[PDB]
Amino acid sequence: ERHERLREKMRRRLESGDKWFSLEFFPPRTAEGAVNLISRFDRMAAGGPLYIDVTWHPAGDPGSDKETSSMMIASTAVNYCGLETILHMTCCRQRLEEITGHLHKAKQLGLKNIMALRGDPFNYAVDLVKHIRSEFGDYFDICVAGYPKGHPEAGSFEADLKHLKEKVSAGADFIITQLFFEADTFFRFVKACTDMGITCPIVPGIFPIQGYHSLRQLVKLSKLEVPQEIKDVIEPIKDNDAAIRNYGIELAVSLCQELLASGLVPGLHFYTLNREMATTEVLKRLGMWTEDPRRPLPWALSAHPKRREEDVRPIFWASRPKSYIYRTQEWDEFPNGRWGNFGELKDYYLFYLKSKSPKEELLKMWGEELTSEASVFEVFVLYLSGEPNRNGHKVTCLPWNDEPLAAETSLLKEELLRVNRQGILTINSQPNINGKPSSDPIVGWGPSGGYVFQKAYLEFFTSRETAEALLQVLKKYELRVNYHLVNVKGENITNAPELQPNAVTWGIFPGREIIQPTVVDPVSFMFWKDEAFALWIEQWGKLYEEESPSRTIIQYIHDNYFLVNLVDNDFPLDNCLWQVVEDTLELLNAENLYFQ
Amino acid sequence: RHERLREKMRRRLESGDKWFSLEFFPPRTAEGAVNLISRFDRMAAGGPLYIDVTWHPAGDPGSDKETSSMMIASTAVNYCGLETILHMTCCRQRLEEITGHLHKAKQLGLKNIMALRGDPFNYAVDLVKHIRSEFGDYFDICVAGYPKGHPGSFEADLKHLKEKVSADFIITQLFFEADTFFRFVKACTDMGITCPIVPGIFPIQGYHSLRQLVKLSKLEVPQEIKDVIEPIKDNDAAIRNYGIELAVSLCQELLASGGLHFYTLNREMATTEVLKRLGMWTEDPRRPLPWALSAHPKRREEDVRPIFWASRPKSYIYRTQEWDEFPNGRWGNSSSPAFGELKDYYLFYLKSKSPKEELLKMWGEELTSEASVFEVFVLYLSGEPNRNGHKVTCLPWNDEPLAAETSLLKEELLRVNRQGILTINSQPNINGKPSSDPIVGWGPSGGYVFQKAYLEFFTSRETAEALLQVLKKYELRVNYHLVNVKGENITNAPELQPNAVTWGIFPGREIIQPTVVDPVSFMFWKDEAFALWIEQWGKLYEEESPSRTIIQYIHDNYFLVNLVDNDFPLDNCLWQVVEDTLELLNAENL
Ligand SMILES: Cc1cc2nc3c(=O)[nH]c(=O)nc-3n(C[C@H](O)[C@H](O)[C@H](O)COP(=O)(O)OP(=O)(O)OC[C@H]3O[C@@H](n4cnc5c(N)ncnc54)[C@H](O)[C@@H]3O)c2cc1C
Ligand SMILES: Cc1cc2nc3c(=O)[nH]c(=O)nc-3n(C[C@H](O)[C@H](O)[C@H](O)COP(=O)(O)OP(=O)(O)OC[C@H]3O[C@@H](n4cnc5c(N)ncnc54)[C@H](O)[C@@H]3O)c2cc1C
Ligand SMILES: Nc1ncnc2c1ncn2[C@@H]1O[C@H](CSCC[C@H](N)C(=O)O)[C@@H](O)[C@H]1O
Ligand SMILES: Nc1ncnc2c1ncn2[C@@H]1O[C@H](CSCC[C@H](N)C(=O)O)[C@@H](O)[C@H]1O
Repeated sequence: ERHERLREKMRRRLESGDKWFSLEFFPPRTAEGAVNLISRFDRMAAGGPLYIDVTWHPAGDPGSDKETSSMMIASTAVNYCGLETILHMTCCRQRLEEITGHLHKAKQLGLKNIMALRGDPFNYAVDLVKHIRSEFGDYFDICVAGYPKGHPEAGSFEADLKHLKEKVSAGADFIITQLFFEADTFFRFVKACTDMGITCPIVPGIFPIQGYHSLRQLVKLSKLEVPQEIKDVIEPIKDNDAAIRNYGIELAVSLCQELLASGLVPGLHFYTLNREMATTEVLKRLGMWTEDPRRPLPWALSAHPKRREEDVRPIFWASRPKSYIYRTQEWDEFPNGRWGNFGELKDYYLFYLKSKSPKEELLKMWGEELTSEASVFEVFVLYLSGEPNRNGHKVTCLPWNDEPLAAETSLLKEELLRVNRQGILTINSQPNINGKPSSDPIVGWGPSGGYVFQKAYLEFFTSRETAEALLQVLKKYELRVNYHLVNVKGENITNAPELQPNAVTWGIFPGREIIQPTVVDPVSFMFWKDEAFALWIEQWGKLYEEESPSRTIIQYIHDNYFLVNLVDNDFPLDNCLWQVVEDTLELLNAENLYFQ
Repeated sequence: RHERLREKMRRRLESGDKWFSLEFFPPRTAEGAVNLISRFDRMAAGGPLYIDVTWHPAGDPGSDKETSSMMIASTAVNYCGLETILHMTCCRQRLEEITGHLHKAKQLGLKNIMALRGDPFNYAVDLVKHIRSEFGDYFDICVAGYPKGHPGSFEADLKHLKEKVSADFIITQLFFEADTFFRFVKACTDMGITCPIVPGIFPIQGYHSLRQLVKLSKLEVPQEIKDVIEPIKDNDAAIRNYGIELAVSLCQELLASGGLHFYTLNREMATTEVLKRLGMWTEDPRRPLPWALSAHPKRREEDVRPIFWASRPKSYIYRTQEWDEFPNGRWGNSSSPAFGELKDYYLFYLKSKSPKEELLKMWGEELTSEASVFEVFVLYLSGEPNRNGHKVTCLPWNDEPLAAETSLLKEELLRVNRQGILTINSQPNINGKPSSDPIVGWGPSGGYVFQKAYLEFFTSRETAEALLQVLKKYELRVNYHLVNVKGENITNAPELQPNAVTWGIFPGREIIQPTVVDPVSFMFWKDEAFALWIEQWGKLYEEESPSRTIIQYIHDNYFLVNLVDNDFPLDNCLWQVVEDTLELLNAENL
């Protein structure tokens, strides 16, 4: 589409006449708050914001690597959520060495939009604008604050304008305003700027009333008075937050509609206070929320500036995209179009092998004690089925899979239960698909109006005895199935032709060239299996004492099982991988007449 | 298999393989230069291994004249995709001169040079020397051999021949006696040269052929064979039939009991009949892509092209020859350079195969209205003769016969061409047939091939206007591009990016999408597409004539247009697009 500077996107929708919206957020003070905020990021991205924001305050150690910092929240938005992101930054109580350090760190992590702020008790925001330009040149897009009714500390309202003028002239690209109550206020302010010679975009900020706290909040945020009109309607319902928010919505809709109708406003900046409901309904009533949102690819896109060309990945990190980005982040270029057109996969320190969950919860799910390998088989079975284990606990994750199953796995639940129950322990799979509509709600992706294709895939740990039987069976399948077996020692075998990669998901779209975003690559597989095997020990086996029978079992599996991936090349035909497994079970059991 | 001639030599014959060979002489006349390129294209059908062009300083072989040895062989590689050996001789020529010739050989893409003494500071020997110093290895230089031998005595000459192995192989003279050079085989193993031997073969095709055998071979045909040609009448056709039969038998035990290098003499018939008779002539192979791979080394990675030059492959090579790198994978991510212009429509290797007298009979020695022109398009597609008994072999745009896939939509094409939709390119839609399909297959076996339906055609300004209306209700399904000779165009191609219209899915591999429809490339193509009206058809007629006027009027006013149906799993809707356009051009009102 368009992978261009924010201010390039903005003047495009300008000329185009398309109105847009943005969302402002604040870094939470606890991890659980941080975790939930990122979930909201993902839910509200579906609306199509031009951009989102993360505020900045020095009481919150905002430049640090703490998970709750403005810097790490912004960085998550860009690198994991794929969003165009604006990092706010204030220069009250800061020296040159501090600010320059923060700017370098944001550049490394992929940020590329700064809002230059003074902050409240380097003396004025303009010093930060002029400084970003001299020290980083034009690398960053920069925006700056404006005040429709004048800044409080300013003497003349007229003088505040002249100041604004100078910081915009120092090197800013657009203005975001403080909240207001009457469209007419924005309008005069705009004509004051227009008459001053300020020529950049001025985005109005909108603050939705979302309950009773909103009144005290917006006066703290802005130092404006709340009008008796709003006050008189709200004080009768002072204790009914639900009813208040429908009035906030009516007010916001009416205001924005009077702004949008202006034509002198290109977009809308919402102060969300990290809450979803009210802001989404205001935008939907306006017609600015995306009607039929599509996932762009089967995996989520990064917004890092270096990584704009990537549109194909190996399938092996599908449940661990954070590990993939980490192991590839030193690369100079990324594959575009075909994988096989090659920098090495980087190695890893342990914090990526650790689980999120505490030890006591994992033990309740995976088992305080194991009595044999079959104890392990049932944990995978229960991960797939959803039923409770014999102590009453659902299995919500595996060392390889910390989220729930995608929708596509419902196409093959019973087949998967069958093989896990016989000791083929799966960690990745996908059904075959023969050109379903690209808008399909279970497997669709990419532009509307085209056709999506998948070859059936299966990946799994199994004992040496089973693998050895699998290889004999694979001879009848030599031309149809591609196969790769490897153990923790690195003994491996594969019929990948000249060790080339195999496309397994792809899409044909009207008016465009082909997109093949997922492949099975034998070279990548040999780096992936180093993690896959290590996760047995780092998340499961260490839950037990070194001399325990439960550890002996997990360690045994790690030292002996094979990792296996299988692809059925004949996507127009029924998935043949289930019959491959049944043929293996027969071969293993060929001397027992009770299974024939 | 895309490797050098040394690797391309030892790898086949060890693993139960034997190969062809064909030697040609550079022609003397322009008309002969075009005849020879055509004969290059035909006999390339015979799945040969390597081809060969002779050399002699009297014919200024290093020059740029179309008759020069080095141009013929440069054309063989660049425009015909044959792997070729350029002969080179050292007879009396300065140290600098041979160097300049060697510079041009590899530079023009030539890889297999053959060093030979020239019959009037070096003699036979100093061939590999000159080259080797600036040659490299496994580039495959080859040296001459005369089995029954001729000037010296075999003590030094026969010593000098297997001594010059240092040179991947050698070529042997005509063997008049069956297995006469067979004594050369084991004796050549005794010579100690670790390279293989390549044997000759020379046919009889006329009376004045016989004498030609004495002049080039400097040997005497056996008395027995002369006892059968003297009775062979002045009917060179007679003498010929006995020639191929003399041949097929000789090497028959020879191919096994012992590659066959056959001295064509720039003639096809005999050397071919012996080929399929010897069991070494492939007449229907699988195609690796919908279009033919260039033999040049710099186009190693080329695997996607615009659909617009499908009938004019050699023009595409000509207009792309200045490019440093070639598009791989997708077209649009290769940031292509500009196409070079085609200003010379009379290049011997791009001209039409038909002389002007033939084109007049098939296209009309006079034209009376625009409909005169429609009918010629219709006859080309149908195969039926015109009113004067002549089938239409070709069009300005299409100098060969239809591909097999067009039979899937012959009747549909006849309907639109009759109505003034003058087509020059098409393909059917294909929803996943086996890659080994005989009509539309290509690529590795055991996969699936796909096509979006395509249509490209000239039509009048009035028809184009009405087509635009009809397309308003196909906007989501049909991609379109229209343009006239002046350059006014309209397309709904999104962001002007290209559209993939043929692709395949193969076991254990990544996707291959060799054909696109690209709105940028289409602006360069249209210049060539329109110029063919005047250069091929219009200039058949006197400049002031009513015929030329009609062609001139079409060139100056019609639009060229291409259409794609994106919904490959559904029946082709391009035929309904046209019916609706022709409906809208009629005055019902109820
Ligand atoms: C959209 C928006 C986002 C915000 N985000 C944050 C955030 O993330 N974190 C945070 O802590 N605060 C934030 N703020 C608060 C903002 O910092 C305060 O309003 C602050 O008091 C003023 O900062 P400023 O960048 O507007 O400063 P300035 O532009 O420097 O204005 C401050 C005052 O100085 C005066 N002045 C300007 N230039 C000169 C000059 N050359 N000489 C003399 N006087 C001058 C102006 O008239 C004005 O009265 C935000 C405000 C807005 C509107
Ligand atoms: C397949 C083939 C293709 C040909 N193509 C051409 C062509 O394109 N143009 C053309 O003009 N002719 C061509 N000829 C003919 C060739 O040029 C003549 O045979 C020429 O007179 C020398 O051939 P040669 O390459 O064997 O020479 P050389 O290899 O130089 O001569 C070897 C012969 O001469 C003797 N000899 C010569 N010098 C020495 C020496 N210093 N020490 C020892 N022995 C020596 C050897 O004993 C041996 O008999 C071709 C011949 C063949 C078989
Ligand atoms: N333990 C397990 N066994 C089998 N499949 C699993 C699994 N855990 C997760 N999966 C499945 O593995 C898939 C990873 S996404 C697979 C590739 C994707 N269809 C694409 O186009 O790239 C999801 O479908 C997920 O539900
Ligand atoms: N005058 C004409 N009108 C319509 N089609 C024509 C034509 N002359 C030639 N053709 C057809 O146009 C096609 C050019 S080859 C088409 C490309 C092919 N689909 C691919 O995958 O690359 C041939 O099929 C040929 O037979």
